[PDB]
Amino acid sequence: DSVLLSGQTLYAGHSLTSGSYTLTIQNNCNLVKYQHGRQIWASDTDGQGSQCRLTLRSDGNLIIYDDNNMVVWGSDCWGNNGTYALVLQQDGLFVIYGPVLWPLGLNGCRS
Amino acid sequence: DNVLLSGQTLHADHSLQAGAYTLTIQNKCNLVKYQNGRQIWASNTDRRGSGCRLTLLSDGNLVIYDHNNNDVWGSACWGDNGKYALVLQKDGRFVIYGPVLWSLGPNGCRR
Ligand SMILES: *[C@@H]1O[C@H](CO)[C@@H](O)[C@H](O)[C@H]1NC(C)=O
Repeated sequence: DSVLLSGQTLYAGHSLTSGSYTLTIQNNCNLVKYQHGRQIWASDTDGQGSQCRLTLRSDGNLIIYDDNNMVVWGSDCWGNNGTYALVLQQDGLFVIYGPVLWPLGLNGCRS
Repeated sequence: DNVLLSGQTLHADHSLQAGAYTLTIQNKCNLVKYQNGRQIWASNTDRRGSGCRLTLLSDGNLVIYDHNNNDVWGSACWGDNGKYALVLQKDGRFVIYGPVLWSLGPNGCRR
């Protein structure tokens, strides 16, 4: 998977993946984007807790919780409440896409 | 294989696949969602054109295109012009996610 949607959660060892890119929330709590083995970016939250998980809020906010359910890191970017999608793309960027726009219910459109 | 960012395309008979759902833009123009192979939904635009393709517009709109770029079908829902992501989910819903909310780097947080 290359998508994490609001309410879902990646636990330690878990990662999104896309082609050569891999975004992993590590055992040591560091959220790290790789390209084939090589590291490219991280929240630098290594050893900042263990048993950390990466979950995506209902308001689109990307957050890292730790052992004691404390926000270790976040993106601190949130919008209206609904569902979001964090997608690790084929260009290697990880984007978090705004609230749901069209299948609102059956066939509903937030205007 | 289950995402389609805005500006991207699903060519004729190409499909998105998630878990057990396959959403295919058929060559003769009908977008069909299967579950394990049995059809369960469809845009009902079979025959409305040929060499058809599905594309996500930069304003979140989803439209099926003819090989002569006629707009056969469309989600008919558009929000701010930006970048969106359509993701077919493991539950069968294929959703369009509002404009981009967050991303690493300098501005990367429409708030
Ligand atoms: C954002 O809020 C409500 C309650 O605050 C919650 O039930 C819902 O899951 C949320 N988003 C949507 C539209 O599902």
